[PDB]
Amino acid sequence: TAHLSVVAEDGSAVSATSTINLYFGSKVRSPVSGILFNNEMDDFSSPSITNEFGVPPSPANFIQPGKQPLSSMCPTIMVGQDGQVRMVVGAAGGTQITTATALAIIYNLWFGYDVKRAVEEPRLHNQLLPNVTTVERNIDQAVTAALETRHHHTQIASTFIAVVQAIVRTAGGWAAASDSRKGGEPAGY
Amino acid sequence: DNHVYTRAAVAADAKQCSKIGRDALRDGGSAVDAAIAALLCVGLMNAHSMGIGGGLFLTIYNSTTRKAEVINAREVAPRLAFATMFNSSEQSQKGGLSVAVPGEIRGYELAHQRHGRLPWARLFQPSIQLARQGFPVGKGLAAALENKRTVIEQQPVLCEVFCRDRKVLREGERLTLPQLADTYETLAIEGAQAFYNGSLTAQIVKDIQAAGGIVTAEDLNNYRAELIEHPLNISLGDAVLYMPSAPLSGPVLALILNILKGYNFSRESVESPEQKGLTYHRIVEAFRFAYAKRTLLGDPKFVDVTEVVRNMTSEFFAAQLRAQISDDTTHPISYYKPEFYTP
Ligand SMILES: *[C@@H]1O[C@H](CO)[C@@H](O)[C@H](O)[C@H]1NC(C)=O
Ligand SMILES: *[C@@H]1O[C@H](CO)[C@@H](O)[C@H](O)[C@H]1NC(C)=O
Ligand SMILES: *[C@@H]1O[C@H](CO)[C@@H](O)[C@H](O)[C@H]1NC(C)=O
Ligand SMILES: *[C@@H]1O[C@H](CO)[C@@H](O)[C@H](O)[C@H]1NC(C)=O
Ligand SMILES: *[C@@H]1O[C@H](CO)[C@@H](O)[C@H](O)[C@H]1NC(C)=O
Ligand SMILES: *[C@@H]1O[C@H](CO)[C@@H](O)[C@H](O)[C@H]1NC(C)=O
Ligand SMILES: *C[C@](*)(O)CC[C@H](N)C(=O)O
Ligand SMILES: [Cl-]
Ligand SMILES: [Cl-]
Ligand code: NA
Repeated sequence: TAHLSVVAEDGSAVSATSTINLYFGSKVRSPVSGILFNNEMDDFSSPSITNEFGVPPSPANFIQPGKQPLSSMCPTIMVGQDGQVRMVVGAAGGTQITTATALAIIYNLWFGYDVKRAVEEPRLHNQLLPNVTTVERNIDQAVTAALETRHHHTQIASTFIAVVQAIVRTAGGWAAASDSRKGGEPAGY
Repeated sequence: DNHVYTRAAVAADAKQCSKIGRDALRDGGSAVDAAIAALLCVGLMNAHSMGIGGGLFLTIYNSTTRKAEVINAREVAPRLAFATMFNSSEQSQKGGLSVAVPGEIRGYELAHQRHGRLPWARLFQPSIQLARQGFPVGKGLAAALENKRTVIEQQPVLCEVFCRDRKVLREGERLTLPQLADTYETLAIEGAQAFYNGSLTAQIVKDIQAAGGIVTAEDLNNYRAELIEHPLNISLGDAVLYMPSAPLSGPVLALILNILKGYNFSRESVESPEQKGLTYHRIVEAFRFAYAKRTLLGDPKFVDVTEVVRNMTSEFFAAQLRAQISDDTTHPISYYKPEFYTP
């Protein structure tokens, strides 16, 4: 997955999330056109395949010809009561996308973190199945303690949790941020 | 350098692509032209994540009409697909059989027809140059190349572009994409028809089928990007949030935020370790209640999701789940009532 956020001079906005699913998709590249093909068929649930340990198949998400598979993606635009864009945000990174998009919103809107901080801030993830809270390597360890004493089993993510690109309206203009976990950087005028 | 801009901004996961977006804006592009131009670039520099072989969704807001819309250009199962077609994870993850019908280019076209200000060819120009000239491999791509080193090095058609002297490219080394540059050139001159019903089509089908796939020319000819005039929204204080409904995860996002809004989080929620730890505990619990309902979702054209979705965006429903969050403990999976079938 990759996410990008755009705000134009007239105040219009686009939040665009795009995907070939796993890294390098299906691993099928055309020697002629160079197109690298998705393996989005794997986003469907199958009656056969063992999903994880004790995660069953979801019948709403079974393969049917012409059907689209369920996705974690959620490119979002937040607009204020006066009609001006307040936030353009979304994430990449498989099943952590929805949780990371929620966190970036929580961090900026409620905790009052500026956009760069809200993107860079350590994240955590729990999706119910599997039954584990993953936390990022540099999370506040008081938070790890607060979770463990409330009986969460946590584990640390070997790499990182998702990638977030965001733009937020400020009195100074349009503040933008790309996630250093992937190496991006914004541009504007 | 501060990345606060007076007039306009592009946030992408590669500096070069944010820049290509920005120049589109400067030359008079709409936000859509800029998104398309930048996406074409990201498909080169972050080739492991996304590209013209995949699918997309755009959420678009027009500041003048004050309307939001969604473009659905996500992949679809081929016409020859069926529920029991795979018997292992490996079958669904590798080879031509795992390939769904790509929607990306039809999505760019629809978005551009409705909202474009620059010519179609102009959106491809900087990416054609970049793919032909080459670029140093970025942080994200280098880590993906490392992760999947074994598969890349054993597959000569990927090693062709993603290796140097038979080993995966590392950060800083030069990546060139000469075939894709030519494909982009064709798309720019012949339009989207070249991919779906034109000069690239038979080669697409041949490549997918040679690797064991079942996508046909008919699949491509029939693919349609979809305009959704009324995207999901929720109210949050004095703001509204627009996002895609099913088959995407806007309803999960909506449920997480509606659960949490009744706690009235502010700066004080994270000011001391005692508040901070309770606040993050509540976040995890709302994740778990919202992921419980996720398994009922699927493509709304094939699955009746309207009541599931009405619940997940209901504030009252969210207050019901909030009242079941214990401050002092998390719970076993069954407590959240994950559901695989409607009552
Ligand atoms: C798996 O099994 C089903 C049912 O027996 C069959 O129709 C299908 O072709 C098989 N798929 C693969 C990839 O072997
Ligand atoms: C927004 O809508 C107005 C009025 O319908 C139209 O003139 C304009 O082209 C739209 N803006 C964008 C950026 O598409
Ligand atoms: C293009 O579309 C027509 C139907 O209008 C179809 O008969 C033809 O096979 C298509 N061409 C290619 C190259 O797929
Ligand atoms: C939000 O969605 C609801 C339900 O579809 C609809 O009634 C309302 O018009 C929407 N609100 C906005 C601000 O678009
Ligand atoms: C919607 O929520 C109500 C409880 O508020 C419940 O009775 C009903 O079963 C729910 N419907 C679905 C489809 O989940
Ligand atoms: C899941 O983790 C929670 C947190 O400790 C625990 O209560 C539970 O027993 C675990 N297993 C299941 C099946 O819910
Ligand atoms: C590359 C993206 O992170 C994959 C996202 C996944 N296919 C989905 O939820 O759509
Ligand atoms: Cl990204
Ligand atoms: Cl190439
Ligand atoms: Na920044």
